[PDB]
Amino acid sequence: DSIQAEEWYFGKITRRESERLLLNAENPRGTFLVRESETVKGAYALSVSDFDNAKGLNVKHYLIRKLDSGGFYITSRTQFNSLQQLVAYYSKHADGLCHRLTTVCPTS
Repeated sequence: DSIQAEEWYFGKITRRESERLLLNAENPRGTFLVRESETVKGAYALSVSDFDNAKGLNVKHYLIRKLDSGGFYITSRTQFNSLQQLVAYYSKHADGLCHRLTTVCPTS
């Protein structure tokens, strides 16, 4: 219910720590977590593992903007009522991300 109950929500971890977790060679492409943004107060970040044609294993970080009127988005064109709904949506199809969300980042 609250975001804090979701196994993909890691809260106030650093971008560096998210990378350490996501760059595990065992994680399938599109392994992910959501964290608080370090750069934009009150925003979130969706951190996603990828295999880049030139850089190999890498992590992409997408800013999730938060509306004071309610709602969340990576793009203002595609808005959600919750982080849970955004996660569900990007889990179905990439729709602009590097890859669809496939696997909740194994803990640590």
